[PDB]
Amino acid sequence: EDTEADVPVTYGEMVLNGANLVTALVMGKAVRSLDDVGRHLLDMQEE
Amino acid sequence: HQPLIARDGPHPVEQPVHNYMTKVIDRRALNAAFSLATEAIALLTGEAL
Amino acid sequence: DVEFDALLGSYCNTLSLVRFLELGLSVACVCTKFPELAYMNEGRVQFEV
Amino acid sequence: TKPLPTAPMAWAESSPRELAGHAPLRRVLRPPIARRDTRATRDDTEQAVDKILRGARRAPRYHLTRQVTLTDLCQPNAERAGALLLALRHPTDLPHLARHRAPPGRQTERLAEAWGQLLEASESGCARAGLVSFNFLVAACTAAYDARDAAEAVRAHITTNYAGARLDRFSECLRAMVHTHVFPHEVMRFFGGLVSWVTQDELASVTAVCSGPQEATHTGHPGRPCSAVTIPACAFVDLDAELCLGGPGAAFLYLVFTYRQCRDQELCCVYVVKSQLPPRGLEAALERLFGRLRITTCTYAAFAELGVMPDDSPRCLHRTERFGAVGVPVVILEGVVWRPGGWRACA
Repeated sequence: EDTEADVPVTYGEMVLNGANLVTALVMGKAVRSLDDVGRHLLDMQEE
Repeated sequence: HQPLIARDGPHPVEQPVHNYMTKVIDRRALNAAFSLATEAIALLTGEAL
Repeated sequence: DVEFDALLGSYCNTLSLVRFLELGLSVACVCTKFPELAYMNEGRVQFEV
Repeated sequence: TKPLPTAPMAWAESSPRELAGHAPLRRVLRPPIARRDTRATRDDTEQAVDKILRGARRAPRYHLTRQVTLTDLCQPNAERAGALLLALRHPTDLPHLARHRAPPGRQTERLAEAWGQLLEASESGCARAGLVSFNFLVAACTAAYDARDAAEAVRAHITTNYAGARLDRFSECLRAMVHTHVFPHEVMRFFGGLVSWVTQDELASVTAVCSGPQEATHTGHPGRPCSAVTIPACAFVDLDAELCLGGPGAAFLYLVFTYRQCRDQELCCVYVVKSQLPPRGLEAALERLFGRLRITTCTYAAFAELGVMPDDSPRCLHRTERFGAVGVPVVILEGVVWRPGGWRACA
């Protein structure tokens, strides 16, 4: 046995905000962190 | 994405292999119920006081 | 009405790169880069004892 | 953003007697008689408790019946947002009764073999099989009743979603039932409108409306991420629309079983009639329009009243919905109120 205790944690939350809503209506599709996933694709071709 | 080994002799010849795959989320719903007697209602609203 | 479909994550993989000078097996041999072997027929080693 | 004609919107954009009620009564003291002289999860928990607040701050146009059955017959998923579910009661009488109420010259053993055979084709334990869908009757009698391939298009729907065996076995049961004076009615009463199924494996928990209006249910575009809502007759083959001649009145919706007694060998006809006549007038118009009286007893049809469509106009006929690959004349009925009614056929 090692420690009878340990250092766990709480909850992680996903929400549709800003340009997720706007793609969940007029489209009906959503992607986790479309903000960064979206702007890493825009950065990517701006060099 | 998977690795290779370059190898000699009468062997076929390696090519990198990339496997792409999606999975789907398994939807359930957990549910529980409680309940109020008919007396409790109307006592709590303030109806019978 | 609202309904939608979501992509709940992407997960990629990192190819490890094994060097072979970072290994155990590198002990049991001597390595030299000889760029002209393409151009050589017989290579030899003398060994007097 | 505010009108010119203000009095019409304060009522539109939106009691004091109950306030005045407690005022004289409750405010008054010692009466009567007289003496002279935790971002999202936390938010969710709080809201559920609160919801219990408002719903417990107050307190009828809706009724839900809920039941668990198998998917052998019926099947909620194949069906949709607006659908007729008919109950089926007591499989125990595999023609036990066939013994009685069956006239002589009748091999009352037909049902027991037809029906027991149905079971072999498709035991008692965790659940029982109730809930026949409207659909599943249209296909079973499709080749039986009068229009074919508008009718068979419904049959293609069920074989590809809900088995032709069960349809054929169940059709053999309908033939055997209409044979021996145990009818499809005196079985199969109306159950509801199919709000939400919640199925598992071979099991289904079907919520459906005992009575009240349909359109006001889970609503949305569709109930859950499925499609819209409607009480679509499912047949351009069913939806016999009476009132060939008519004046505005609330249309009415009935459920009729028409039979063949050796004219066609125990025909089963099942469809819906939509016209403004109060059941005491439907028996008359059912006497007409029908030559199925073949004695060849005299009990040709049996009808119960499903409810009202308190607007004449929504009677859309659409051979346009997909319940899988198959396409069916589908007639859409816009707005319906369910009055379960009772089964009346004496003759």
